[PDB]
Amino acid sequence: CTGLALETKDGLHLFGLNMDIEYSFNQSIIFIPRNFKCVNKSNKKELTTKYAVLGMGTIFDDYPTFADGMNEKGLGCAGLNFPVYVSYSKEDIEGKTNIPVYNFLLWVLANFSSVEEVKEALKNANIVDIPISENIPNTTLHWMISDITGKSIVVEQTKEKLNVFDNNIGVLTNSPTFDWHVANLNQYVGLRYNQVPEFKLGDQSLTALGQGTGLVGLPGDFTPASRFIRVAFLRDAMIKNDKDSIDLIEFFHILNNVAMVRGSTRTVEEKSDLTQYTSCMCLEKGIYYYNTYENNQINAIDMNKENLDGNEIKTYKYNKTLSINHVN
Amino acid sequence: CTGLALETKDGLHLFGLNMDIEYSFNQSIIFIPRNFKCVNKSNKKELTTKYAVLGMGTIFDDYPTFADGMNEKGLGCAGLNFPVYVSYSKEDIEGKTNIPVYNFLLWVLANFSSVEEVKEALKNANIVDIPISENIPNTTLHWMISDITGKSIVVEQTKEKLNVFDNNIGVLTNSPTFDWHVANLNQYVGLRYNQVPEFKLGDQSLTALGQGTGLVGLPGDFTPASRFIRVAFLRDAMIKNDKDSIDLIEFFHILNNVAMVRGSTRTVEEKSDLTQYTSCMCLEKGIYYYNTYENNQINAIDMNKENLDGNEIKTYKYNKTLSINHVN
Amino acid sequence: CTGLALETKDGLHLFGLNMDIEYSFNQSIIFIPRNFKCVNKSNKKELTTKYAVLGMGTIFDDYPTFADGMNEKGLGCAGLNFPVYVSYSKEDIEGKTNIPVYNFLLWVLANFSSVEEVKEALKNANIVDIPISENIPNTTLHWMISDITGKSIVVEQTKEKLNVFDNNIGVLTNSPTFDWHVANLNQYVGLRYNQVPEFKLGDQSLTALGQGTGLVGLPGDFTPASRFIRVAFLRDAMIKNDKDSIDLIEFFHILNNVAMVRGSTRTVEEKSDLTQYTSCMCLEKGIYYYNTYENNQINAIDMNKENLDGNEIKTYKYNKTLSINHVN
Amino acid sequence: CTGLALETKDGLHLFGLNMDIEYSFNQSIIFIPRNFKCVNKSNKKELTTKYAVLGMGTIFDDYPTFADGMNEKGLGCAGLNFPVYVSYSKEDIEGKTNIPVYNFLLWVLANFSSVEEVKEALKNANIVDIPISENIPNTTLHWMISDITGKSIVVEQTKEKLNVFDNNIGVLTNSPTFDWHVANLNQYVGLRYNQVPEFKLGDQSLTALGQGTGLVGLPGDFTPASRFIRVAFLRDAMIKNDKDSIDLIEFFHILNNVAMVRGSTRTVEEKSDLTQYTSCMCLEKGIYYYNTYENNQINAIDMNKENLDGNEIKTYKYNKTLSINHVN
Repeated sequence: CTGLALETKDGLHLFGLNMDIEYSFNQSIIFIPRNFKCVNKSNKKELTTKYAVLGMGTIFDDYPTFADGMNEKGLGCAGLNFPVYVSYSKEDIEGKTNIPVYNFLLWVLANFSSVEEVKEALKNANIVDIPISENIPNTTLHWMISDITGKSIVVEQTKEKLNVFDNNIGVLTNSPTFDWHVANLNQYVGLRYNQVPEFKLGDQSLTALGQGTGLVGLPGDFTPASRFIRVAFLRDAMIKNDKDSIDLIEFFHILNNVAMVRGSTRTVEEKSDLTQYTSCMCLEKGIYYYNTYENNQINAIDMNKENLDGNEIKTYKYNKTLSINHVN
Repeated sequence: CTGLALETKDGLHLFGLNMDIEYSFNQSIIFIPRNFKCVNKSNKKELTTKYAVLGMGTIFDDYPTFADGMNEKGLGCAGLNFPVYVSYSKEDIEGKTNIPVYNFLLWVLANFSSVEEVKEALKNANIVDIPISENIPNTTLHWMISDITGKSIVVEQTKEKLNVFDNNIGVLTNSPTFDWHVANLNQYVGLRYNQVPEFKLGDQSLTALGQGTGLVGLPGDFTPASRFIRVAFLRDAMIKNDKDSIDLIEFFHILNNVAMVRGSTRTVEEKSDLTQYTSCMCLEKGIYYYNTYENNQINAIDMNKENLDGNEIKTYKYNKTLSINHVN
Repeated sequence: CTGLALETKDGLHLFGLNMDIEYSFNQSIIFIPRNFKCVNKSNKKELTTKYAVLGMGTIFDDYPTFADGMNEKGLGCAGLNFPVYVSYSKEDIEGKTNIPVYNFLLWVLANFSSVEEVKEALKNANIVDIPISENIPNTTLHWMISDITGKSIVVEQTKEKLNVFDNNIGVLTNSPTFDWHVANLNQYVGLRYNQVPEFKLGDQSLTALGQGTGLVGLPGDFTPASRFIRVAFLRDAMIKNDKDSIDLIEFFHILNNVAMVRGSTRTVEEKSDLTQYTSCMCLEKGIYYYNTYENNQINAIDMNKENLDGNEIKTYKYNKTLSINHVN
Repeated sequence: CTGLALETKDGLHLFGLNMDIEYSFNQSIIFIPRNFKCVNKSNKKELTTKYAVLGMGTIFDDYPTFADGMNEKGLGCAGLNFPVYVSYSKEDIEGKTNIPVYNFLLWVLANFSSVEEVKEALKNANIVDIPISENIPNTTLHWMISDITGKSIVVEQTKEKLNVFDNNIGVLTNSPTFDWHVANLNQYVGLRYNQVPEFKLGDQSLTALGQGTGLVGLPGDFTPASRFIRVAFLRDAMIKNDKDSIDLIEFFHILNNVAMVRGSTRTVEEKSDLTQYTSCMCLEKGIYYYNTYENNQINAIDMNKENLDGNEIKTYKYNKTLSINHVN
C-alpha cells in the first residue's frame, strides 16, 4: 500500500492510500453516525463513537472494522501492511491503553478530533494481537494519521516500543520502519526535476533523447522502498513547482505512478497483487472519494449528506463497474 | 508519448497512446465521414477520404490534421515525438509518394484498410518537411500503425531511408530509433514477475520486505527508453499471466505507470510536461475512448453512431472537467 | 571507506579496508612491541601495550595513533567514516570506560586478544570527543573488529548508546547505521550470480548480450550504501561458488570493485576522493599487506620478523612509487 | 572485455583492455621482429611482417595469433567479444581484401603504421570465417584500433557491411553495436562528478550520507552496456578534472572498476568469468604492460630491448604468480 497526504491550492487537506492486495476483503464504504454504540458480539465489548466516521471496511457480525477512514472533525487514519518489523503484545499490558490491531482504525476515528489528541493518547498505548474472531487473525499493520492542520504521524509498534513519528515526507508505504525510509531518501539527493538537455563527454557531444533526464536513477519497481522514494519525490516536485495548481485529480496522478498492475507483481501463490482501490479523503469537507482497479471513475460519499445524529450504520457498495461517459 | 497495442479477452484490439506534452494544441476529437473532400486552403490541395476517420487533432482553416486516430476498417495510427534521429526531405523526391509530415496521419487513415496495405504503400514513400502553414512548422515524429489482425508497425524516416519495422513488442515511445529500443530490451532479461521471497547471504538470512522483489532493476524515470522498458514488460506480464482477463481498463493501468505527473518533468522553459490525454481505440468497434489529465473518466466517441455517409466533419469538445460520481 | 573480512581456502582470516579520502594524513606503517609504554605528551597520559601491534597510522609527538591495524593475537580493528549518525560525549561519563575517539584503535589492539574480550569490555564503554591535541579535532568514526575465529563486530556510538553489532555480512562502509545497511540488503534478494541467457517476451525473443544479466539492478555509484551492497554480494558469491579457491589476491579483487577513481568522486572543495590505500591483514600470520593508489603492488610487513619484546616503536615508509616487473 | 585508450600527462598514449573470459587460452606474450615470415603450416599461407609486433596471443604450429598487441610504429589493436550482431562471410568475397577472423589482429599490426592507413585499407576489406584449423573455430569479435595520434576506431562486421567507426569515447566493450552504445550514453546526461551535499524536500532536510551522490543512477553490473557506461564516464571525469595527473596506474584504476570478480559472473556451465588479464600498451615507447587475475603486479615487456631485425619469434611466460614486496 501507499499512503499520501496533500494540500490543495484552496488550502484543503487530502489524505488517502492505494490499497494494494491480491484479493477482495468483502469491503464496502461504511458510515457510522456520532454517539453510536458499536457492539462486538464476539467478546461482548462495545465502542460508542464520539464523532461520526466514514471509511472503507468490513462488518463482522454487525461490528464495523476499517482499513482507512475519516471523521467529522477532519481526522484521517489508514492502515498499511507492515511485515517482519512489527511486534504486537500477545495479551493486554497492565497500565497501558490496549487496542486490538483490527480496532485501531476505529479507536482513532471514533475518539479523537486531531493528530495532537491522538499523539497524546498514544503515549501510553499498546497494540495487542487479539483478533476480531479466533478464525480471523489480525494482519501486520502500521498506520498513518493526518488532519486539517496538515500534520501527519506514523504509528509503528516494534518489540522495543510503540513508535510515533512526525511525518514530514507526506507518504508511507510498508517495511522497513519509517526511520529507515527517511534515511533512504538521502540516497537520492542527486535527483533533478529540471531537464538536463546535454553533457559534453570530451570529444563526444551527448544530447537528451527526451524529457526526464534529471530523474535517471529513480527506482521503477513496486517494492515498498521504491514506491516510497517515487511518491516522496513526485509529491515534493509538485509542491515546489505547482503548489497553486494542486487539486483533487493530482492526488490520483501521484498514486497512479506507484499503483500495481495486473500480471507483473505475482505472489508465490501465483496471484496478481493489484491496487484494488485508491481513496482520497477531503478532510475539511467530510468527503470520502475513491476509485477501483475495475472502475477508475472517482466516486464521492459525503458524510455531511447523512444525519450525523442518525441511528443506523449505513453502507455503500464498492463500485467495480467501469463508468464510461458516452459522448455521442 | 507512449503508444500501446493490446488485445482483450474477447479478441478485440485496442490501440492508443499517452500524449505527453507541456501545452494544449487546441485539440478536439474529429470525425470525418467517408467520401469527404478535405480541402487545404493554404496550398489548394485536397484529400478525399476513402474511409470514415475518427481521432484527436486540430482543424486549420477547415482542414483536419490528427495526432492519433482510427478508421472504419479498424486501422489505427498515432504520431509520437522523434527528435534527433528523424530526417525529412526538404522538398518532394521525384518518383516517390511524398507525404507532408502533418498529413501522414490522415493519409494513412483516409486511404488504407490494413497494416498490410500501408506496408506496401510505404515501400515507395517519403516524408517531406512541408508545413501546413509557413508559420506552423512540422514537428519531429515517428508513427505506430496497428489493425484488427493484431499486427503493428513502426514508421521512422532517417537520413538513410524510410524504415518500416514489424513491432512485436506492442509499444513505442520516442528516440532513439526503434531497433535501438528492441536491443535495449535484452538488458532486462533478468527481470522476474514472480516474487523472490528470500535470499541466503551466507550467515545472513535476507527476506523480501514486500511484493515486487523480482523487478528490482526496472528503471523508474520518465525518459523514452525507461518508459519503453516499463510498458514492454508490464504488457508482457499481463499477457503471460492474465490473457483471459484483459479488458479496456487494463490498457489504462499499463499506460498510467508511464504517465508524466505535474511538477516532476520540468522543461528548460520551466513548464511541466504532462500526460495531457490517454487514448484507447477499440479497432473492431470504431470507438475512440480517451481521458485527460484533468478528467480521468473515460469518454467514448463511437463513429458508428454517426452517418458514415454524412456530409459534414463533426467535432467533440476535449473534456477537461473532472467527472465525479456523487454516490449519496 | 570499505571494510572486508574474508577467509582463505587454507582457513586463514583476512581483514582490512579501502581507505577512501581526498588527502594524505602523513601516514606510515607503525609497529609497537609488547609491554611498550606509549606516552601522550599532550595530556601526560600513557598506555602500555599488552600485545604487539602493527598497522597504518600517524605519530603525534611520539604517541602512535592508528587508522587500522592488528595485534599478535590475531585481533584486527579498522576505523571508517561515520558522519551524521555518530554521537560522542563531550566529556568523560562517570562509571564508564571512557575512550577518546582517536585512541579507540590502539585501545582495542593493545589490550584484547579477541572479539569476545572486546565485546565484554565495550558493554560499559563510552567514546568521548577529546582530541589528541586541541588543534587536531577527532573525526566521525565507527569501527569494524575481527579475529581468527572469523567473527566480526561493528561498533557505533549513537546518542542513544554505544551499539555493538554482530556482523554476519563480512563488510562495513559508512553512514547510515549498520542495521540500516543490513535491512537495505533485503532490497536485493532478486540478484542472481548465474547467467540469464534469454527471456521470451511474447512474440519477441530476448537474448543476453553478454555475461552478467543476473545482476542487473546492482547499484554502480560510490556512495556508502551502494558500496556496501556491492561488496556484500561480491563476497557472498565468491564464498558460495569458490570457497576452496579464496586466496590473498581475491580480497583485493573484491575491494577494487568499490575503490574510488581519481576525477569522478569530487568533493565540494573540488578535490578527488580516492582509495588512497587498501590494507589486508592476515590475522593468524601477523602480516600487514597493503597497496596504494600510486603503487598497486602488494607490500608485506610481518610483525613476526620483529622482536616482539623490542624497546622501540618502528615505522615503515608508506610506499607510493609504482613497482613494475621489467620482464626483459 | 573492456578496451580503453588514455593519454598521460606527458602526452603518451596508452591503449589496452581487460580480457574477460572463464578460461585460459594457452596465452603468452609474443614478439615478432620486422621482416619476419610467419608461416601457417595448415594452409601453407604466409605473412611477412613489415613492422615488429608485440602482444598477447598463442602460437599454433609455429604460427602466431594475437588477442591484442602493438607494433613498433605505435599502432595498437585489440579484439573483444561481439556475439549476435557480428556476421562473417562463409568464404572469400571476390574483389575484396579477405582477412580470416583469427588473423585480423596480426594483419593490422604487421602491415600498417597508423589508424589512418588502417582506415583506408578497411574500405575494401571483408572479414571471413575461415579458422586457423578446422577443429579450432573462430570466435565472434569486433576490434578497437588506436595510435600515437590519440585517434581510435572501432571495426564491426555486420551482415550489412564492414563498419569502421571513429571512436570519440575512448572505450569499447561487447554487443550491441558501437552506435548502440554511443546512443546509450545519452541516457546518462544527468550524471554529476561533483558532490551533491543536500536536497530540501519541503519540510524534510536531506543530507548526503557520503561522497558520490552525483553518480547515483550509474549501473553497477558487469554486462557490456553497463561496463561501457562506467568506463566512458570514469575516463571523462579523469580527463576533465585531472588531465595533468594522468599516468600509467590511472589506466588500471579505470579498468579495475569494470573487472569481473571470481564467483559473481557465473556462466550457464557454472564457471566464473574473470578479468584474466589487463594489458596497457604505451604506444610511443613500445612497452606492453600487463597484469593478471593471479598476479596484480604490472609486468613490462619492452620491444625496444629486442633486436627488431632479429631472426626468431620470442615469447615471454604469462605471469600468474603473485609478486609481493616483502618490506621487512
